[PDB]
Amino acid sequence: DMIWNEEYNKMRSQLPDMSHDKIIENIEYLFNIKILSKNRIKEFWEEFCKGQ
Amino acid sequence: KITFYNNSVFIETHNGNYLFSDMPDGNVDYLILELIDYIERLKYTPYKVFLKEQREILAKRIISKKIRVELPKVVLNINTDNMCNFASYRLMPFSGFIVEKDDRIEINDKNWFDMIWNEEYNKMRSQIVAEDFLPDMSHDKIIENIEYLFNIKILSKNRIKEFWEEFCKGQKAAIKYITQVHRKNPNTGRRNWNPPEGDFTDNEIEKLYETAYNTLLSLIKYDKNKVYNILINFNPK
Amino acid sequence: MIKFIGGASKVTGSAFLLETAKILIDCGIENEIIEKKINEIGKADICILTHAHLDHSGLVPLLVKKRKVNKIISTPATKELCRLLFNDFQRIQEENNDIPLYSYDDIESSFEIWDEIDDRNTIELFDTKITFYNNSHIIGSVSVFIETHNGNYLFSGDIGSKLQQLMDYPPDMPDGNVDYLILESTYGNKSHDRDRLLEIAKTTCGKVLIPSFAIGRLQEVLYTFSNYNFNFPVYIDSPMGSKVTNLIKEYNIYLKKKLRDDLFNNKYIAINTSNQSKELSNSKEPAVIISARILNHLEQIKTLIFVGYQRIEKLNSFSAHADQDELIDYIERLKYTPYKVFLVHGEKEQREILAKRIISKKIRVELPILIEKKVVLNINTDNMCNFASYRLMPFSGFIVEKDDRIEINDKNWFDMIWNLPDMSHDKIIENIEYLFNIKILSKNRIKEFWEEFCKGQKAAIKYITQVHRKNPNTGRRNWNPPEGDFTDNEIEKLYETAYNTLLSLIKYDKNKVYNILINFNPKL
Amino acid sequence: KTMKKIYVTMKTLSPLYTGEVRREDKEAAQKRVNFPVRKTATNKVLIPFKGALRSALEIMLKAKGENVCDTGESRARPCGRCVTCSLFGSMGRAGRASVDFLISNDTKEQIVRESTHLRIERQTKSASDTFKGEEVIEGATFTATITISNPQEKDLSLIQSALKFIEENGIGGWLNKGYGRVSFEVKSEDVATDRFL
Amino acid sequence: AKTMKKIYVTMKTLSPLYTGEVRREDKEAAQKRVNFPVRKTATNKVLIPFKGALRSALEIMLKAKGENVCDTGESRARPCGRCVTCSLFGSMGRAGRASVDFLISNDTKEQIVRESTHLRIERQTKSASDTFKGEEVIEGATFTATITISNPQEKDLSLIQSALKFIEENGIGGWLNKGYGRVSFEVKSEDVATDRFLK
Amino acid sequence: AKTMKKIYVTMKTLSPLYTGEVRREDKEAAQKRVNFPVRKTATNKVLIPFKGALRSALEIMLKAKGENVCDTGESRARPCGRCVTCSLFGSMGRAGRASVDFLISNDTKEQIVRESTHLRIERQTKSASDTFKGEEVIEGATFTATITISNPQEKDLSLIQSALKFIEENGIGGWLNKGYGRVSFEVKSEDVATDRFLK
Amino acid sequence: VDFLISNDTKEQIVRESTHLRIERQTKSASDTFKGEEVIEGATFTATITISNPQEKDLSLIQSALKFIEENGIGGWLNKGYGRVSFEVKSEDVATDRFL
RNA sequence: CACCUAAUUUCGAAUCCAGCAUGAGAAGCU
Ligand SMILES: [Zn+2]
Ligand SMILES: [Zn+2]
Ligand SMILES: [Zn+2]
Ligand SMILES: [Zn+2]
Ligand SMILES: [Zn+2]
Repeated sequence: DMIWNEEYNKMRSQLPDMSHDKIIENIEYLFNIKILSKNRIKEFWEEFCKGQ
Repeated sequence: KITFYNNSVFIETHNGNYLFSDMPDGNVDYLILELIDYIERLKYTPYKVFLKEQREILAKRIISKKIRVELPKVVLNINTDNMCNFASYRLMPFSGFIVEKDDRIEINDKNWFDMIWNEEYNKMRSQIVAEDFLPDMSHDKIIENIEYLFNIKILSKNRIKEFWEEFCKGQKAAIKYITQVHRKNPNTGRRNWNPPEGDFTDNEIEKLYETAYNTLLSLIKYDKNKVYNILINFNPK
Repeated sequence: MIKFIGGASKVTGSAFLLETAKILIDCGIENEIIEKKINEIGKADICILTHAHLDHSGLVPLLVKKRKVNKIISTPATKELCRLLFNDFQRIQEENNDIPLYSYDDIESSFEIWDEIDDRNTIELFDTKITFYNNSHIIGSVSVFIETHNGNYLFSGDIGSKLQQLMDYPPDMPDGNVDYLILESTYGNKSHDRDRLLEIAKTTCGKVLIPSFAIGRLQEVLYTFSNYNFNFPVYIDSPMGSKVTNLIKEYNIYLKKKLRDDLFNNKYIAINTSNQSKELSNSKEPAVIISARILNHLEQIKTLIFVGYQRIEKLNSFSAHADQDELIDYIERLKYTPYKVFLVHGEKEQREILAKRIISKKIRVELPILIEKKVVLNINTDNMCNFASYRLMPFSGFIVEKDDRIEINDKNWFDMIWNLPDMSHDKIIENIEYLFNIKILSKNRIKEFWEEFCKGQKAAIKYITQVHRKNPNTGRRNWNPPEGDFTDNEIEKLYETAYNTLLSLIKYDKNKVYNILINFNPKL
Repeated sequence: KTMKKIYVTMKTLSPLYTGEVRREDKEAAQKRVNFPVRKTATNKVLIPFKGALRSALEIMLKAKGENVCDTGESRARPCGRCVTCSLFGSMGRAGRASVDFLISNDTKEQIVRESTHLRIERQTKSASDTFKGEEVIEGATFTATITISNPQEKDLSLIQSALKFIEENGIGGWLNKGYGRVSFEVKSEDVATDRFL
Repeated sequence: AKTMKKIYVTMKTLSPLYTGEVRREDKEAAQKRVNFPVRKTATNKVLIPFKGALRSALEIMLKAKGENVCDTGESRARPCGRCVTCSLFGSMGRAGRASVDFLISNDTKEQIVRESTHLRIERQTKSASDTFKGEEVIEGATFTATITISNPQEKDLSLIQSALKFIEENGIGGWLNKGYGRVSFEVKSEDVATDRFLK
Repeated sequence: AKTMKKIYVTMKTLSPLYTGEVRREDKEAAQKRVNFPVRKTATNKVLIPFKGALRSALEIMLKAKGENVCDTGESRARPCGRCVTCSLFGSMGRAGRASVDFLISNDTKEQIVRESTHLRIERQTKSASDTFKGEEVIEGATFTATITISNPQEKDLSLIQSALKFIEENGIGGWLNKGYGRVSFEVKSEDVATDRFLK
Repeated sequence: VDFLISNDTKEQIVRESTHLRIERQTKSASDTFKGEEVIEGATFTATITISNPQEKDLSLIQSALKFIEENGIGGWLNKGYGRVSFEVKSEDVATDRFL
């Protein structure tokens, strides 16, 4: 990513921090009440693979 | 058809009319080289001439004469358009990837490599799992339960095969496999079991799934020799 | 690769297929011969229309009836001029009581697949690069530059003349390499009085009736009576003329630079219903009548200045057909001389004399080789690696696009090569944000403006000018009104702010506009 | 088994308007009309019919005191246990009552017209806005067939009650302006499922 | 809600009546004979736009009282959703609780519609400069409509009757300045439960 | 054996046809514009599954008739191999004699494929609570499929035609409850030889 | 008989899709599984080399090819898969072209 | 008999599932 951004722009010249246990517990809670679903966890994973 | 003239080869093919340099009378589609007069005396003005640096200056004259001039695995572009015009050259500021196949070489962007990196990541993650490499019933009861679920095709030879593979990977991998297989789906209401054959209702089917779960749970606590002698009788391979 | 179905023999016919992806050009009328021509065309992917004269535009809805065209493409001005022409052509076929070729449902279904695009804007569709340029026949006239993989075709469709007042006298040009050219010979033998119209109109005013074609000629005569001073009024009958005149006014940005308030002045007074045409027939006050419903005006009159093709007069100086010379000037205005010049569209004698004069120009002429656009790598590919059963190499260079060769060149090649209102980006962003909060620029406005900007720059200019145009009859912009305690002066100032901001945005490229408008319209 | 066929014949009492839904049929028609009526490609008028029946039955069964799910709220989930869940579908099952589209018996050149509506200022009584809309004429006949797969003794009664609520409220769009008041005629029959053999 | 309000309104015309035909094909057919065709159904019955007249009437009187009501008569004016006319006849998000029906004529157009003519007369020499043929409705023509209020409040029928009385004074339809549209209303109101067609 | 039955069906669409896109990458390319893409080929023509519709129609009717037919619709259900639809459409030990082709449109995409807008409305408010965009096939679009019955019997064409009329009655694919997919069929069948290609 | 080698690779012609198994009474998707398939219009190349040829070998091979057009190649042939169109280029060679 | 108008705004998402079952053999030359 760093090398690609660096040379791709050099050729163009003409967060919150909550605990891991609370993360797992809150995703479990929102998964049980269906705010977070398997489509959302997959789509968010796809956008996470595309970067931060 | 190859004629001659004053040194001129005039090879006619089915594709194009080459002239390697008196002048001919037909179409000279490609000409290979005061000469301007030799160009101007020649009927059906050539498509593209094939012309030490004085050449380039001559080519500029050939450029001014309104005549194209060239100065001496299939490759495909999967690129964008963007474009630019710098120093009389239509350009594109792009960095990418040269992919070499048996017949084609293609030029792909970083998005395709991110596609390939996501696939390779998802491939690597599903190789190493956990610690690769309980209830209890008697041995004979395990025999008659596996015979009964074999006859009604709940425990099939493929299920016994994946059970033996997950048992060779260790205790916890097999525990994960049976808890995945017996997992009742909360939004669907089915588990990953072969349904039994026979005129059954939901209660005895759920009970038979429960004894399948308990039989394959209690077989895990036994050693590998007893499990092998228990499952060869049903799955000989 | 190219088939001359319609335009090969006659003058009124045109059907040019280019089977690269099949691309059709200019399918038009001139019943079973038409059906045989359509069956010979077959299933075409893109149907391209140069200009809106049925001659080159008539047989497009019939193709939609037989389900042979996937996408229709053509300039906006000739898209609505084609509508207009289809609807009359239809009522001409219903009044004459002869079986039609297509219905009004075919007209409506022909316009769902029609994607207009303006000049000098290139699509990369079906592995062709299609570009449009102007050739001055009418307002929506385009010559099609098709950049294929096996050649570069230029279909010039009815090039205009130097005796034109609404269109640019030099027709536009492809700026690259042209391989095959498709020309016309409608006036390929006849060579060469705009002040004579003024002189006879002066010495005549009994009112003078002067007929013409409803498309093209009537607006040129309207201009020639408009630019100079004429005290006696000029009048429009034949309600195709008034409707094409209004289309000329709305599509003003598709004309000369000198013509970009009104265009034809307020000198003309059109006649709407037939009863005013009857009263004008019975009238004796001197005037100029430019019709195209001529008999009501004519039976009283019977100068009758007769402009067209056919004190009865004939002025052969208002013809948009291209003379021999300017065809030769069009050919000599190409960067490279074309390999083959196909001379469709004319009678036999004009085709023979233009064939003789381009043979005398030492260019090959057909009277209805291999070009390989190759991609050169020019990169050391010996340093290659295997990751996912792919022999990839991380690459850093430049896609150089010269003619016949899209060579990929490295960074050392670049080392050897090295030896309209305008507001800023923060002002544009804060203006679009403020007019988005007060709901002047909405999401539908931004989406329609992005469609009109993908059409082209002048299409977006026309769209924003119509949205900002105050009506002298109602005082309504067609903008969206603000929200709050805003007085009328401030509302007019924010309307002008929206007009200037969107024009500035039209000045920008096609990418930074996209990078601006997803912050307000995620879809477009 | 048996299947229930309810052939409904709809006569249009006031003007009717269901807007077009296809993007390529609206954006090609905005140069001619502002509200095109919903159409087929065979030039016949389409009206969505299952949603009107479902909305009707959920309103009356909710106000009667029976438990019904509300699929009107955004991203709602059907309960799977109520009467409208059994009739018109739920999440995990499907609708027993498959409800066809309301196909017009005539083309558009017979029963579709192009009207001009206004918007008038209150202080000065002047036509402030003008728009054009395609409406379906009065007395246009539409036909549809409701096919119920596993019929009960109370599906036809609920369908007829939903139809009467539709004649009282209206079908399609612009309902508060008076558009879409209709009249329904029902022909009910009980076919066998093996009747095509 | 469990209840809805039905207002059966009945219009009897004391003045002549005119509302122009909206449909372009029917206007083009009628323009050979009549320059000002009345609005007609396909069943030869007279259509009158009711909603928009009640909304405008309540807008003028609730603005003149001083309540915080919006004006939907201006160009592309959006109803705010926070007044009683927004709750009654609709807003952008929330629809109208009062579904207001068209005024259906009880009689055919062959019995209640007459073609008439009017003149534009020059004022100095007192002759008919222009003669043009319009089309109007006779006196005493009966127009029945049904207003259905879905979530009825206490002051709904009072606002509807106030707008109806304003429509009686100020006219309904077109040509209200020269004397067309002065009418009289009869109101029959009832409360019915929504589940009146169940079982 | 010596002969095989050829059943060419030509099906025209009467109410709009949806059949959902199956390909995950084609879906993920199309969900940026259309929430419900239609099933499509790589040559831009519409694919419809046909074998399952005919099979399900025959199991439903032959179960309602009382004939011995297994169901292959329940979860992981296996065919017995002794039914009448088990012979036509296959079982675990034997393949189906009737190879049923996909329903492929005679026209292409961007000519019969039209992208449209669908709604979900609040019942108490009457507002568009949700909105999605789905890709349909227009009415009058013509699809062509072939059924090759390898070992023909006397009742195969009657069973295939009966299943076709059930597909006319129920719909072929997609949102069949809402009224989508109502089609009609034209059947042309012939008993061709198996050795016709052996010239 | 050679194998049918494709011209393109798996990212161009192979696409993973969703197949179903629907209950006949409740009309709900009881099962679901993902399967790869090769797209339509994807081209494949093969070479059939007949040593000691006869006069009727090519007619037999071409008749078998038109039968494969009629039935299908590969799997899932009853559901509509595998219908193909074949182009044939034949030629006589001698075995000593390499010599 | 005329004449003005024929526009504009919001939404365009969400969810379930992705499993089983069968067969792993035999011949000739050698
Ligand atoms: Zn022209
Ligand atoms: Zn022409
Ligand atoms: Zn429910
Ligand atoms: Zn309000
Ligand atoms: Zn069976």
